[PDB]
Amino acid sequence: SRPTIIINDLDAERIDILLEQPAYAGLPIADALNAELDRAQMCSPEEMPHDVVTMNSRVKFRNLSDGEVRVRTLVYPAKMTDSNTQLSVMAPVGAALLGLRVGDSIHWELPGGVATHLEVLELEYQPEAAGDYLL
Ligand SMILES: [Cl-]
Repeated sequence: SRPTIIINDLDAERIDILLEQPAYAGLPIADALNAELDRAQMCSPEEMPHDVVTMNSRVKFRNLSDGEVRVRTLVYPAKMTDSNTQLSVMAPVGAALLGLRVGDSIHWELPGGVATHLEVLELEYQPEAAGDYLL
């Protein structure tokens, strides 16, 4: 399991639609996100806690399997153009980071060969906190 996802109403809806795409049929991360969104804690973009990793946030995180640190911006697949700076929410690490708070760690093992162990070190940029309610 993983900690409950904290997400704003708009991204929750967009991801719900995203997961419906047949391109993601049978994918472990898609199935996992569907289940997690059903029990996610949602709120308006203005009510979003300032330390939560949200879509389009830039986050510094550590891989708990090897100690490696990286900075990546979490984006929707349509916007993923550079793997050295961006991370798809549909990729295991992106899905694992989504909804976590700075300071949280996650040890998410899913059947089908997917497992992520990460720690959120810093939230360099969060759209909600910057007023970019994207509305
Ligand atoms: Cl997957």
